[PDB]
Amino acid sequence: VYQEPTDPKFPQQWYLSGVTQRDLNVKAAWAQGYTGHGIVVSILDDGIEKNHPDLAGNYDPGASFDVNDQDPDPQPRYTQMNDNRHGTRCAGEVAAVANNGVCGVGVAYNARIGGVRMLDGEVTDAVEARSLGLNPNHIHIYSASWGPEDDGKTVDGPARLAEEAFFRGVSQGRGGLGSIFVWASGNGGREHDSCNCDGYTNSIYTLSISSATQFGNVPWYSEACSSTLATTYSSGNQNEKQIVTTDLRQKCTESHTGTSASAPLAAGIIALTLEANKNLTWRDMQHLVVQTSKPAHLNANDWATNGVGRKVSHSYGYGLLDAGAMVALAQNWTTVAPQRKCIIDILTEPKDIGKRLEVRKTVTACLGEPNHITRLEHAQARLTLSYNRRGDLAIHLVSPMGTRSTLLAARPHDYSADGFNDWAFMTTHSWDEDPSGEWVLEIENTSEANNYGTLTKFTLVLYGTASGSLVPR
Amino acid sequence: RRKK
Ligand SMILES: [Ca+2]
Ligand SMILES: [Ca+2]
Ligand SMILES: [Ca+2]
Ligand SMILES: [Cl-]
Ligand code: NA
Ligand code: NA
Ligand code: NA
Repeated sequence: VYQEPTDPKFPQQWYLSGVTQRDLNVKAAWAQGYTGHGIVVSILDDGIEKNHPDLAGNYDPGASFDVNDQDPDPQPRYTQMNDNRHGTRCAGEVAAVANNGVCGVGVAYNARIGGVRMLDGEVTDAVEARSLGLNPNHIHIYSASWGPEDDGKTVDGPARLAEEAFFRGVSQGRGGLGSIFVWASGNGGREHDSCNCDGYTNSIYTLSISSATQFGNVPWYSEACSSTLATTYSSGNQNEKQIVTTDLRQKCTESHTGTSASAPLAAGIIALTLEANKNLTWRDMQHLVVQTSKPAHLNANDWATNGVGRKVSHSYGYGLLDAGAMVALAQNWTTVAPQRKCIIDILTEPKDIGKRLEVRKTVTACLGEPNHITRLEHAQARLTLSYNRRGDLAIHLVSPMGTRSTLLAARPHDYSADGFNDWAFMTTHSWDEDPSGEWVLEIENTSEANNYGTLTKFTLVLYGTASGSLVPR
Repeated sequence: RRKK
C-alpha cells in the first residue's frame, strides 16, 4: 500500500492530490510506482541552491552548469534582495526530496535535479544555446520559466544558435529520442500579450504550459494563444493558495507564483511519464499530453471542440495535466511514426489587408508523396506582412475540420510598424485532424483606425503522420 | 533581452 509523503508542508500542496479533484492527480502516479527514479531534469534559470536541505539528496552536477560565469557550479549569487531565488523555487517543484521532514515534495521527488545558471547576466543567443544544449545525452528534460519580455509589444524568438540547439536536442538528444523542452507560456496577461508572439512557446519543439488558479480560473497573468499545449495549477488571487517549494537560503516558501511555477510542475509530471516508458520520443510526449489532459471545471469563454472531438482553449490548451493518466497511457505506448512535413505556399500574389482579408485555399496535404499527412500534429501559418500598427491585427486560421485557431489576438500596446517577417504562428488545436481540404486565413483590423498593409507570403506548414489514428473522442 |  502506497504511503503518501510525511513532509511538513505536503498537506499544503493542494495541487498534487486531494479528495476534491482540483489537482494534477500526481498521487495516483506515485501509487502506480512512479516517482521519477532515474530521470534527469535541468532548470534553466538563475541558478540552483545545490546544498538546499530539500534538494541536496536529488542534486545532479551532471545536469548543471554555470553559463554566466563559465564554471560547473550553478550556485546562485546571493544578494540582499534575494533576486536569484527563481531557479531554486522552480527546482523544488520538480524534485524536492520526500519524507525528510523538510518543506514539501517535488512532483518527481526521486528524480535527479540540476540547474543551469544562465539568467544572471546578459542572456545572449549563445548563452541560450549553451544551456539548451547542455549534456543532452544525460539530461532528459529541460525546464525554462523565462522568455522574451511580456510587455505585449515584443515579437521575438530563438536566434540561430538557440534554434540550432532545439533541433539538435530533439533530433540527437536523449539517444535520438529527443530532448524534452518544457516552457512557461508567459506572464503577459495584464498587457494582453499573446504567447504566439514568443518563439520559444510557439516552437513545436517545446511543450508550452499555461496556468490555472485554484478555483479553476484564468489567472490575471495568463497569456492566451494557439501554441499552448496544456495547463498546470499556479497562483491566482489572494484567497487562492499558491505553490509550495524550496526557497533561497535553505528556506521553504508557500508563495511561489505565476507562469514560472507551471512549467516545473509539468516537467515533473513528464519525468514520471518518462520513468513509466523511457523509450518515448519528444513527439510521443506531446501526443500523451494531448490525449490525457483534462478540461473539466477549468473556466474559459473560448472552449471549442476540435475535429476529433477534443475540447481545446487558447487559455489552457487541452486542459490540466493528469499525471496518473499520463503514466498509465505511457506504459504500453506505441512509438509514433516518423514526422512528416508538408509545405504549402498559399499565395499567388500579394494581398492588401485593408479592414479585413480572408484567404481560402484547398490543399491535398502532399497527397501521393512520402510526406502525405492524414494525421496532423502541429500546424504553422508562416506569415510575411506589412502593417502600420501591428497590435490592431487579429489573425485566425480555420482547419478543414472547422477548428478556428486564434493565431493572434489584438495587442493594444503593440504600436510597431515592423509587421511580421515570416513569423511561424503555430496551433496545437487541430492535433490528430485530417488536414486535407479548405484552410481559411482571416486577418482583420480590430480598430476603427484607417490602417494599411499587405500580406506578401503565407506558407502553411503541416507536421504529422499518415497512420495510427484513434476513434474521435 | 530575456526575463524571468
Ligand atoms: Ca558558478
Ligand atoms: Ca521535503
Ligand atoms: Ca509573452
Ligand atoms: Cl522542420
Ligand atoms: Na532522432
Ligand atoms: Na511550444
Ligand atoms: Na478534408
